[PDB]
Amino acid sequence: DLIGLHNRVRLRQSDSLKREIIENGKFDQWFDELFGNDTFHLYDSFETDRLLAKLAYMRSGLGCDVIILDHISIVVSASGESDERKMIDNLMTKLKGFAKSTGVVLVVICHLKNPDKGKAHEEGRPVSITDLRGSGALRQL
Amino acid sequence: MTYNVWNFGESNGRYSALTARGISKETCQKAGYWIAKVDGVMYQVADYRDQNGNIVSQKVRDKDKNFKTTGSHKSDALFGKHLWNGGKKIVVTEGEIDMLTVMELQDCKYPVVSLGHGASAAKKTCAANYEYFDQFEQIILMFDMDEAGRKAVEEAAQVLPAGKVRVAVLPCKDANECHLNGHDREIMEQVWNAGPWIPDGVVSALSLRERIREHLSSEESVGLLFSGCTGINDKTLGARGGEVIMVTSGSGMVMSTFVRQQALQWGTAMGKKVGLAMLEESVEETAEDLIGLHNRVRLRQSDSLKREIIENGKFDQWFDELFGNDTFHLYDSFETDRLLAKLAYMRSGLGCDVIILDHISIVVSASGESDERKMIDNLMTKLKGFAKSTGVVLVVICHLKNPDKGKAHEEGRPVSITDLRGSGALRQLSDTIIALERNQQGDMPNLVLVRILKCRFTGDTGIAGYMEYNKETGWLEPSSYSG
Amino acid sequence: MTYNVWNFGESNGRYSALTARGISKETCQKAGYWIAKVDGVMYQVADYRDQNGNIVSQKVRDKDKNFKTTGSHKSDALFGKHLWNGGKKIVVTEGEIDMLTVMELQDCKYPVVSLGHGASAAKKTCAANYEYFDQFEQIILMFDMDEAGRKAVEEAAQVLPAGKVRVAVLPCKDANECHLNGHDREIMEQVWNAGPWIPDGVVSALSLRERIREHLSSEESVGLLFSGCTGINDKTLGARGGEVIMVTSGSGMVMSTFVRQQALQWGTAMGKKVGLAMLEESVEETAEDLIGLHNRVRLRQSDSLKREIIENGKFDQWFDELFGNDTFHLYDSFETDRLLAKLAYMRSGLGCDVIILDHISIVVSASGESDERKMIDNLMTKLKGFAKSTGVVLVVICHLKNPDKGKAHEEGRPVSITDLRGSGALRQLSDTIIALERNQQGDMPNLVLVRILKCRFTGDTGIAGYMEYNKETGWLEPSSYSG
Amino acid sequence: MDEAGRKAVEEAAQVLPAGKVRVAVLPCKDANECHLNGHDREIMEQVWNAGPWIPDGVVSALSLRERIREHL
Repeated sequence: DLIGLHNRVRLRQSDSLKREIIENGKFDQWFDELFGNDTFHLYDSFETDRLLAKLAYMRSGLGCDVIILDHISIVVSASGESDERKMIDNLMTKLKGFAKSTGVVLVVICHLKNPDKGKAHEEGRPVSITDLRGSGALRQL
Repeated sequence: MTYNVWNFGESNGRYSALTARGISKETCQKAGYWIAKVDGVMYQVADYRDQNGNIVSQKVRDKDKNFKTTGSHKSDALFGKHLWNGGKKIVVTEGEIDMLTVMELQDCKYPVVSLGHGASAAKKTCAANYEYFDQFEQIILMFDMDEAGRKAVEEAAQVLPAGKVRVAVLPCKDANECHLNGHDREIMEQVWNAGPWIPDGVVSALSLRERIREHLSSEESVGLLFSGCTGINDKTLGARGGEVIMVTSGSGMVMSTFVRQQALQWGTAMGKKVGLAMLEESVEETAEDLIGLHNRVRLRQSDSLKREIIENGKFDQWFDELFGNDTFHLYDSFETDRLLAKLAYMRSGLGCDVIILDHISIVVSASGESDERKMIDNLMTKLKGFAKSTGVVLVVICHLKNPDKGKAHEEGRPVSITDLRGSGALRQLSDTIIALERNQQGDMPNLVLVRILKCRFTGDTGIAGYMEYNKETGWLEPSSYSG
Repeated sequence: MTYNVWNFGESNGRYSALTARGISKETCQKAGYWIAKVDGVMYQVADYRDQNGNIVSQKVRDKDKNFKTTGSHKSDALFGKHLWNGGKKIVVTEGEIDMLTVMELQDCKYPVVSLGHGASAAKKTCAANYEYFDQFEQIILMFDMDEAGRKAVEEAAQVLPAGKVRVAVLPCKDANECHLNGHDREIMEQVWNAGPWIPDGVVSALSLRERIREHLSSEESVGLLFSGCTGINDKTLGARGGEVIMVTSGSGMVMSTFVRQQALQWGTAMGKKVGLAMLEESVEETAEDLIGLHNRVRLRQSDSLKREIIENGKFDQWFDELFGNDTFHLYDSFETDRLLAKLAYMRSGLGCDVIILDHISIVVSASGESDERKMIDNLMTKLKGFAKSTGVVLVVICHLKNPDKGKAHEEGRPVSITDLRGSGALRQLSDTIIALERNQQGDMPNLVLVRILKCRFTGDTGIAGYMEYNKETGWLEPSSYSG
Repeated sequence: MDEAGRKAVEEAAQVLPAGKVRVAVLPCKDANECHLNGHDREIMEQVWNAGPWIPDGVVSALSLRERIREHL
């Protein structure tokens, strides 16, 4: 998705182009082009504590200055515990800690609960901080 | 009250050399490893003090391998801790004796502390001490060289500060087993400049070239086209591997057909090996339903025809015809972990590229646990893992809770993701959600609608086409329909 | 320190042919099976080397059946391992001699190694070696042909890579027992291709041909047709043996009639022998209720008619008429286990093919135990077992918990599987769920609806038709009705 | 074919499998007392086609005629 985006082409979304650049050398070319400045690094998956630790070593070990964490909604692993309402907050803090404690820029993606009120999300309906998910931690931290 | 801290002298204390361990007398003396003897028997006492110098607790030993713990052994106990406040490097060993060891080999000039409850409480004891350990430039975990000892290292570093942790790697069980005639110099080569590792999941982009190339060829934009309603395809662009497609709907047997139908076409039209875990029905049953479906005849649902094809050879013929390309394989039943494992070997061993799991609603076996609400989620993730981790296409059928609101499911009532079962894991972890609605008491009681409820890869969602049940052949045929 | 590796020459070593085993001299020579003789007696020495070539350990034998193990025999030892690094297929045998054997036949063509501690340590030694073994396309396990030897295979494959393992099947205890005059060609036919396995529940379709055929003939589509509402039939295709039909509904005596009615027509129209456990009422009572129902007259419910037919001989006449075909049999009462047993002897002894169990809500006798919530389930299963285990059709009646939500049962209120009693067993274990609704204060107080709440065999569910109570004849008559 | 011997049958069939058990009924104490000059053919008529049961609560309908009449 990155490579494609960097090359203004919808790469995964196209059987033909994939084949094309694999063969015509452009892949290995584009790939070097974008990536060969040891500047992008990814956590690759399959806990909260466990994640936070990985993220930290990104910061501390490889020393990146932005960490993008796509999609907080996914807590994951330590199961015997109630409301994601509550837990979302607990993580939220460790994060803000991580952030301020180490000066890394932490972008955090987060998805919206769904109204119950008339017009949906694809109906444009604007969003407020009330409109907010969680139970206050993000709305704050 | 709690066990009194053992007074030196009160108990007949001597700072004697541990001849059994190659720890000098002068060494035991610095870390506070003294040898008492109370009421007759001679005990080995380890003096745990806080950073302030005061003895807060004792770990006492007798010959035969017993213990007795004095004072208040707080969750942050580190044996040796009081000796060092700062430094360029601090070794942290599993037990007291191993601390005494590194403290030798180095002529007690550098820092070593040992875990307070060592072994298992690696995580707690460590994070309890973040600040204390951050006082040093690098933290060298020299733990046991075994199963639980490598684990200890892992849980430890997780809670320990930043890019400071480095793992010790010795030739034997522990740093003392080495000293006890072997390789002192091996321990040394680690205290200085040893392994620094902890990224077991961080992965620099550069180092993915190959994995990426081979992906790009292997897995397909238009991965596997849904059959019986271009639309499903138009909107979702197919079932790409590593995805988790989730088919849901009302009473839908319509649903169990739709899935079956797909199984069919991927396992025959397309080359793909389908694996099926049809948890509801037998393995023979589902096999029949396939055969019948493939032959556009309602096979199990007909006494006469069954007899007919058994005798007229058509059975053995049809069977070969459909099956004899080792392309369908079924989990056959009578736990969660246990199922997941079987499904894995279908992926990994027989190497099918779709696994269809009919009907998540059935969790099953490990009974002492509350809400299916929660557990449905727990499974959900293992599955998504399985999926992404192995690139198998995992279709997962799932049945709908029932409204409480006016019009039922057979009354057609459309479905939303709110309308969703679980308590979020499917509503999340699933990549494409295909729902099928059917108002079985109406204008077209055989007409069935298809909503795409979600589709990460494209996010083009909504009504996506119609099909019609042929009561007669058994198929979900494609249908003309709109406004 | 550990037992020194035995030097060839130091011990008077020769590579000689094992004439006792039909292993050639040239053979022993490649795998490193040499014959020393130290301090007088002549020992057989197996030379275990790592992949790098160095001799890491020795397994030495003396004639009488002893051993002596030199060097460090690590948990991952494979005798012969150092010979092969890669290949299309590697035989793995239990012991050294059997390796030597495979190493002989064919004119010797494929890799063979033997288990390091073989026998019992099959699991450990193997998983120790995943990477080594994955170096080959298929791993042929040629272990002992006995109790613990098949087990070894099993524990082995479990830990061995993916879909590569195949099990060897020889005519004798081991591959050498074959060689030693018998069937070299038998060993051969296995090394090439010898079958695959050890998924204990994954089952490729191809491998079901036979099981399917025999199914198709054995089991039977339109099993026993519900009477009084084609619909019940249309949707469920009847009551197939070994199923568990579950009739439920509100206050329904309507329910207790419907079941009774079925009992009636199965045990008369159809040939089938019905067995009844009507736990609510007496055995005499239910019998009257049948008789009357069969003669379309409300027998018990009428002083006058009772007297009438006792005297005018019609009783003894009706009675014969209905009963005298030894087709109905009833459990007559005044535990769970205890009941189940009786029900079984109905099935097994008198061999009836339907057992109707009126009204599960009554558990009864073994009192010291909590929730009927839980226990309802326990019985549920024994039942479904009985059912499927013996192929008897088990109708089970069951009464409904009462809403708390607005409209009651006699206010018609429809029922869902959520609406269900129990705590999951029935909501599960039951194959078809027929529910009957009746709004006894309304437009048609005698009109009763039938939901198919579930039906494994077809999954076609929902509203399935209507009947009407004849307060007069006592029957649930079929009725005209829809939108 | 005695007090404790019929009892044995009872306790036996209770623990034995399903609808398989059938009781043997001989003219004398045991199957040998029969053989020892008597009725070999009596033992035979049992080995083939003996009497099948124990059911202490199962009750075929036919066998209720009387109880029913008197009920009515």
